Amino acid sequence: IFLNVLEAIEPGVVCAGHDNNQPDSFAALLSSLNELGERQLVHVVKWAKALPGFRNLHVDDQMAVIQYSLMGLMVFAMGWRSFTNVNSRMLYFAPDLVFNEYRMHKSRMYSQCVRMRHLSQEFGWLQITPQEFLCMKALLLFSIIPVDGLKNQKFFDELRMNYIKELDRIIACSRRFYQLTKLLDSVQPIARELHQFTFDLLIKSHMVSVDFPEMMAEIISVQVPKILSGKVKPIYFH
Ligand SMILES: C[C@](O)(CS(=O)(=O)c1ccc(F)cc1)C(=O)Nc1ccc(C#N)c(C(F)(F)F)c1
Repeated sequence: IFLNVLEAIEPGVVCAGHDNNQPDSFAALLSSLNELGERQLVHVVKWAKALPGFRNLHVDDQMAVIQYSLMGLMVFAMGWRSFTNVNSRMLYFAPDLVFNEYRMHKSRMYSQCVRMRHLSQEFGWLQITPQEFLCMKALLLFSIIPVDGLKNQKFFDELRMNYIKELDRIIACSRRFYQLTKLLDSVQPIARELHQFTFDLLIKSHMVSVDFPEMMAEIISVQVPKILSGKVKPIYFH
């Protein structure tokens, strides 16, 4: 049942709407990445609310959790797409927004892209199955919270424990659990760098001609600073 549900609600392909015949400039690439974030968020919200037990969370906690984990969720899914499509050769953000070495450099996110390709490669090196991927991604949604707790922290804690149990069931083993939890932890440092980069970019967006959609601009200025200031922190296993 659990896996049936995860497979049924998994989001489909999402395009960035990037004009590929235009020069690879910083402004053009990040305006497209920003738009893609706006588009993937829409799918992530519907995905999360359809997750087993998610609705048990307080309404305000639901939105908060989705916004705090959006970056990591997108990174993880992206690494899996790149692995399954181009075999981690390039970064497959969207069918119409694939990053090669030139784009990695022009986006001024080269170092982060390298780490993301490393993650993508892990899917191959660890021979991660579609089921493991699905369970792990669901767990990622429940991996970052306010140090002072959510409105209803007990429900969240209960749910997170349940999802950890499901990952354990899919594996069933100790070596595998060690490897998968290590992989999940590796997403956070990456998300953090993207969060920092995104924040700085928003602040100076008017000077570098980069456009940010409404919802992304709100999340970057309201939720992301909470993470960068230490009020909201990821839940590491190790
Ligand atoms: C630079 C940026 O455009 C910032 S953003 O999308 O507006 C954003 C704003 C706030 C967040 F919490 C998360 C993401 C970005 O990280 N976009 C983005 C778009 C698509 C994908 C994918 N797939 C990813 C990444 F997760 F893979 F890095 C990142």
